[PDB]
Amino acid sequence: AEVKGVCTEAGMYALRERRVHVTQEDFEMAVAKVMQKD
Amino acid sequence: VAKAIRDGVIEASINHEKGYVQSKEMIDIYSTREPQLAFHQRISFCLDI
Amino acid sequence: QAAELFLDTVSTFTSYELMDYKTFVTYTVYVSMIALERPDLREKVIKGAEILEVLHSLPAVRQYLFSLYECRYSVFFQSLAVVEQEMKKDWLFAPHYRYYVREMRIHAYSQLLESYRSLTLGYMAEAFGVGVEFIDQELSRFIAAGRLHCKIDKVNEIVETNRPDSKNWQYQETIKKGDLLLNRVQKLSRVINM
Amino acid sequence: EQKMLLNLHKKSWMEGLTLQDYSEHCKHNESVVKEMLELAKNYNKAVEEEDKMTPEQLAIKNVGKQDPKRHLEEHVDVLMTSNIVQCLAAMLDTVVFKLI
Amino acid sequence: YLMEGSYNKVFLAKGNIPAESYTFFIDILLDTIRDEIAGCIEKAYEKILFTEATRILFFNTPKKMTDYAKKRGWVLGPNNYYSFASQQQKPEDTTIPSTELAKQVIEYARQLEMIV
Amino acid sequence: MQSGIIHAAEEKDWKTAYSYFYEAFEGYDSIDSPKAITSLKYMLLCKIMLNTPEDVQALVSGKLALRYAGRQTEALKCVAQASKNRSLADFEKALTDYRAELRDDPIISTHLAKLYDNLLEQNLIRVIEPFSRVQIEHISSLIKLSKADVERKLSQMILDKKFHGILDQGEGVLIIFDEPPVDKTYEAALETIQNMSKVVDSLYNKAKKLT
Amino acid sequence: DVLPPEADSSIMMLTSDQKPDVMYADIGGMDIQKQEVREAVELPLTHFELYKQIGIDPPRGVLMYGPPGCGKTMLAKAVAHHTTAAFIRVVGSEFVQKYLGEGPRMVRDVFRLAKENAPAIIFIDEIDAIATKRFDAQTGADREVQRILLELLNQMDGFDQNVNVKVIMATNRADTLDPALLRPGRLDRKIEFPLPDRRQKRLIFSTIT
Amino acid sequence: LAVQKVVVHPLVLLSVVDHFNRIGKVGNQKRVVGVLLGSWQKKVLDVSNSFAVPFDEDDKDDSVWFLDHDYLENMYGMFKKVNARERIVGWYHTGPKLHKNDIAINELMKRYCPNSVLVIIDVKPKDLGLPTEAYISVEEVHDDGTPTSKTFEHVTSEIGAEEAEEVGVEHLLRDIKDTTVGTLSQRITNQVHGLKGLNSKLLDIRSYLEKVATGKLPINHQIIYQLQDVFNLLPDVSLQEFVKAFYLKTNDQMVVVYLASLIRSVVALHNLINNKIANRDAEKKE
Amino acid sequence: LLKLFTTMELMRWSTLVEDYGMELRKGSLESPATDVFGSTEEGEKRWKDLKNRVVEHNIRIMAKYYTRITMKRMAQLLDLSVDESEAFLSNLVVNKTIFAKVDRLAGIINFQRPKDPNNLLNDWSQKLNSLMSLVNKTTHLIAKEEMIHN
Amino acid sequence: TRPANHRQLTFEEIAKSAKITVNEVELLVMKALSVGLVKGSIDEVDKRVHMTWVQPRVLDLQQIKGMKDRLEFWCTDVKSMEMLVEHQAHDILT
Ligand SMILES: Nc1ncnc2c1ncn2[C@@H]1O[C@H](COP(=O)(O)OP(=O)(O)OP(=O)(O)O)[C@@H](O)[C@H]1O
Ligand SMILES: [Mg+2]
Repeated sequence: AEVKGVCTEAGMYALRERRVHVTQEDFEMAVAKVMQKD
Repeated sequence: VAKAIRDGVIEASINHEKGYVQSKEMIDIYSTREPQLAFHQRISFCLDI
Repeated sequence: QAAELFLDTVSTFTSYELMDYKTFVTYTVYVSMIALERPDLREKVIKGAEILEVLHSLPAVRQYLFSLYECRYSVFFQSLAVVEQEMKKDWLFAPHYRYYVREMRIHAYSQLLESYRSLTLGYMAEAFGVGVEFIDQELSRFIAAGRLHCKIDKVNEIVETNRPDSKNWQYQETIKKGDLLLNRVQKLSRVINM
Repeated sequence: EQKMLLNLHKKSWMEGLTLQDYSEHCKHNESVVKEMLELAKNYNKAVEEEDKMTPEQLAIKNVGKQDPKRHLEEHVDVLMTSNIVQCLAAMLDTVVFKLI
Repeated sequence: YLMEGSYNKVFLAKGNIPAESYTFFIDILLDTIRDEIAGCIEKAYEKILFTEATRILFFNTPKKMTDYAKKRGWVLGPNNYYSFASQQQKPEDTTIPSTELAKQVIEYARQLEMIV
Repeated sequence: MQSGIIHAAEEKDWKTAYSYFYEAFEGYDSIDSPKAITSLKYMLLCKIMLNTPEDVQALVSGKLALRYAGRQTEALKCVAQASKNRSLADFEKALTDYRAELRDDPIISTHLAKLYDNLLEQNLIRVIEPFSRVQIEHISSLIKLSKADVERKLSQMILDKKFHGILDQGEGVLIIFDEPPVDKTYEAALETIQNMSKVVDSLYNKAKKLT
Repeated sequence: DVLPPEADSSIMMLTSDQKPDVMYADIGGMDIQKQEVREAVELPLTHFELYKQIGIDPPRGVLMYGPPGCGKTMLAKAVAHHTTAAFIRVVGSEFVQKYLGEGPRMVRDVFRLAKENAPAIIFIDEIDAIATKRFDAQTGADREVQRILLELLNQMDGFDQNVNVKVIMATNRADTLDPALLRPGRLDRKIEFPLPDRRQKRLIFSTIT
Repeated sequence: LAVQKVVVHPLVLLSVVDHFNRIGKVGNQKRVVGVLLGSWQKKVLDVSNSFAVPFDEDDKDDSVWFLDHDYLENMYGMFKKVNARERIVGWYHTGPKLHKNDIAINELMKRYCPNSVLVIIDVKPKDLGLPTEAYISVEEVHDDGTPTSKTFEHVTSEIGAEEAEEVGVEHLLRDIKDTTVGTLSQRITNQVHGLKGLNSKLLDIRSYLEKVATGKLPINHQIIYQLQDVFNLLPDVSLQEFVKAFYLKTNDQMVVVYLASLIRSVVALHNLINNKIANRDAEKKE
Repeated sequence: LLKLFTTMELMRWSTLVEDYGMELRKGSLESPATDVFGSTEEGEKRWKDLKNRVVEHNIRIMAKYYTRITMKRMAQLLDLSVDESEAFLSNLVVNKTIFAKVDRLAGIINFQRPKDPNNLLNDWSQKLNSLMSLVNKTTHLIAKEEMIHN
Repeated sequence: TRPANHRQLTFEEIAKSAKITVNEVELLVMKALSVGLVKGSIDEVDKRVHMTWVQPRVLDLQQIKGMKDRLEFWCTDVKSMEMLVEHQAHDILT
């Protein structure tokens, strides 16, 4: 579930930049938010 | 070429002294009755079906 | 449609079972030059970060793409000849290799004539690295087909461009495609009755 | 008394020869033809769907869901009445109100 | 040759006839060709020079033009040119065929309402 | 602040670069940092490269941005005036009056060349706007550029469909055309025919299979 | 006869004069909460295609919970003030009515009116009034509230991805909520509004002072 | 002016006809005059009821005429009690045309309604026009210097009905009215009626000009002024710009008809397919 | 002077200075001059702006009545040089104040916009509507004359 | 005086008939157009005024006869198509 939440957060990060394609940066920034912050 | 511009095959004119054929500038097809005529035979055929 | 679909997946390509990524970008560039307008080509292909990266390792395809955009018509014809042989040996582009090259030649002639009111035959021959007789025959074939908006004054060897309205071109397609549709409707009623 | 009541909703003779605004007539033609563009796309789906539909669903499944065929006919009827009248009235006016 | 407009070969057909019996019908044809050639010129040439049309009309003596000119009503110009300004009689797009168009549009309405 | 700089150095969309400079500005503003003027500079520059220079006046007029009203904001505000007026001459005067605030900043100086090309198109449109047929030499006089440079740009603009016209090399004139918008009724009619053809295809399968 | 969908609705939308005067700037120090509500309510309302292109499934509803006085209702006021979409404001206690069936009825009028006026935001403050996890089948109150909640679950289940309606529910007693309300597809985004931290405190102090 | 349009309801027409048929009985066949009742909505009058008043005039002298104005007040109060929202809006008379003495009668009616509207309601069933001609009194200020005089200015009149009024009218016209004709046929019939109405009005102007030409009627110089404007407004349909635009427009509408006819044929074939499938299926089971 | 800016006609700047210049700038002892057009820097700037208003008014009048005019004629009518008039006209065209297409080769300024087929037929339709209303109004006028003279 | 087909007056005709210099013709038409005496537009490039309307004036009996003669032609044209639409659309006429 935490792994799945990282993906859904990675898609959010692309949207924050108004991008269409999820980049590797988004997955890494999603990993930090899901695990370390929460 | 002389008959072709008489029969309406092409719209042009011949300069006998110079020796060339000058084609007439094309007229706006959509600004005359031809689109209506083409549509009429298509409309009446659809209404027939 | 191929250009639209390829450009969407140029940054999401994982279908390696069909083709290599370099070959995929090669096809993407090819279909883009024939199906995209000049403003659409510069945003998606010329300035495409993913395409430009691949074009570094594909000097021939990059030369073919940028020769037309940068109005280098002599090189573009040389590149178009190279592209033509590739597509003849390619099972996907083989049935359309004659059509694609002809349309690309139409694009180059139209692009050169688009910005000018009249261009001499010699200048157009000089631009494409070809003879005056070649440009005269190619234009006369394309103008007769209705694909070039120009007319040749052969006595003075001057090509004068026209600006026909979009209403005429739309009307011919409506007559054309409507007649194609009507033929199906007529044929279907024939099947219905008996 | 019957002929007198027949005058109800009888439009004036001006309205018969009155031409609808051409800017709005083209706009109405523009909009409705665009409406049939989506309806024709939906109409194709209805043909395949009704091929594989049980006869109990010929009407129940059409309840609450828009019928592309029905709206296509209404759009066709409206446009052909609108354009024929606009064309016919325009053609009549070119000779009736003639300066020569 | 007559259909494609090879009027040069039509007059050359006199020389290479297959047999002496064919002469009569050839002259009968050549009288028709003479009007047909000049018929093109009015719609083809906007002005053609006097002796320029001699070989076009296949006239031997210049005098044979003079009688044919008035028969065809060709207004000769001072510069030995015939002015053929007659294309002004265009298909007359100046006029809208309102009655014909109103006739057609009514028929569409008939094919929509009269059916019942 | 670095996120916007890298976003702008890569010539990506400037909306994201503006946003990063906007949040960098607020954080620098909250702590009362000397670098808040640099972020306020790059925010306006992002608006300039977004072809919305009018918003630059509104930004500096805000309460948070009034504290930084100085020469650096003046540099971009006049560059915005230049883009808003579609004046290339004003741009050079802007680059002269505030050369230090504009030509010496490493971030803005990189995008100055792109601004020059962007303003060259807009000024050309403004110069040729009142004309239907104008000498190329007259256009060069108004723009204060060479005949060859303006003719090359005009030919390239015609290819880019930025304005509708043709170039007469022999007379050296630009013929501008008032094109009509495409008839969307015919566009919708054509695709309706295409979609109606698919219905005929579907009715064909129904016709042959069921009879 | 068939009545217009916007007709027959005892609950009305927010008019322009009923829009609260509370701004986003009036709220101090809720950037995490402001961002999540924006990303889950107002951004999908205007960027539904960008969600679909990326692949994110927008949350149909948002549950705002936390200790009382932590900005739950006010953010709804700010959202209603700063929205271009319709706002339907309600509190769960109004759904419980004397006339049996009027509760579940007026639940579906809220969702029908929101669907007809899409884009729209449904805000249901004090959701605990109709979303308590305990039900007594021998009492008319719990029998009716069970119908109200079941209709509420049915209505949110009845919204596909095409219908652009977002639901906001606020409660300070989310422990008493029925778990069925928090299932995916009904309230997929639970935003917590905790007690302000020290950094949050100085932003709240600065904005009021 | 003060009146933009007068909507006369079918009850008034029936009442006015009944007034004429009961006064114009074996007694005589003159014009009958009553009092119009209705409401005001923005600038469109809503004539909805009327009552008859005793009235007589001399066939020879136009200044001799009687209207029972006390009868007017008594029945108005009688009608006001039933329907207070219906006030006096003018008078009517069944005369086929105006009379010289109407301007005097309107002055008598102007006391009960300052913006009184006279509606001439022709009992005879005229073929092409509406039976109602609504007039209002105006002060025509001549520029020749002739003193300002009271005249009637025409107000466009329409026959409209109330919801229950139209229910009864459709009941009385149930058999006579033919509603089977489609909209397109009705619109073309409107165009034929428009042509007939224009020809009649053009004939009236020509008849007036004939009388002026032979000296039967004096030269007006306000009609002639208007007539030059009519002939000046006559468009030139032989212009190149107009003809091209007409062709441009006609072809724009034709393609839409062609598209709609094309869709109609496809839908018609779909109906034929379903009919043949239904026919074949019915005989298979039987 | 205020009327001169109301009449739908050309006014000449040279005439204004020779007819209103002294009364507006220097004024008279009987009627003192206001500070709108004084000798100051503000007065001089407003004096230049007044000339623009006169020039702008003339172009507005030239757009109503002329369909095509020559730059040579427009410069003469504006009391401006050809370059100044073209630059002044080019300014108004840019800010969408007045429509004008300038053909600099032939020295022609075109004040008529392209005729949309909608507009051409709408004008034709509007003429018919006025015509039918006039025919209606004439018939009513005829009926009154039949009443009076019978 | 001129028919509506030929209401395009040159500057020379206005200059000659009004005894004014050709350069003063333009200002003359402005006064006529501004007051409202006539309606139209001026084509300065072609030295021509396109006249579309004149203030209606007093007509003699003879000109009124001519005006009626135009009505007779106009009446026939309206009646001609009234019978044309009736005959052609007889089946669908209500
Ligand atoms: N971040 C904030 N900035 C400013 N005021 C705040 C903030 N958070 C809460 N408030 C104050 O909260 C008050 C109202 O509380 P609000 O209704 O927003 O809370 P709630 O969580 O919905 O409450 P409850 O759970 O009791 O229903 C306002 O008067 C407002 O001043
Ligand atoms: Mg609260």
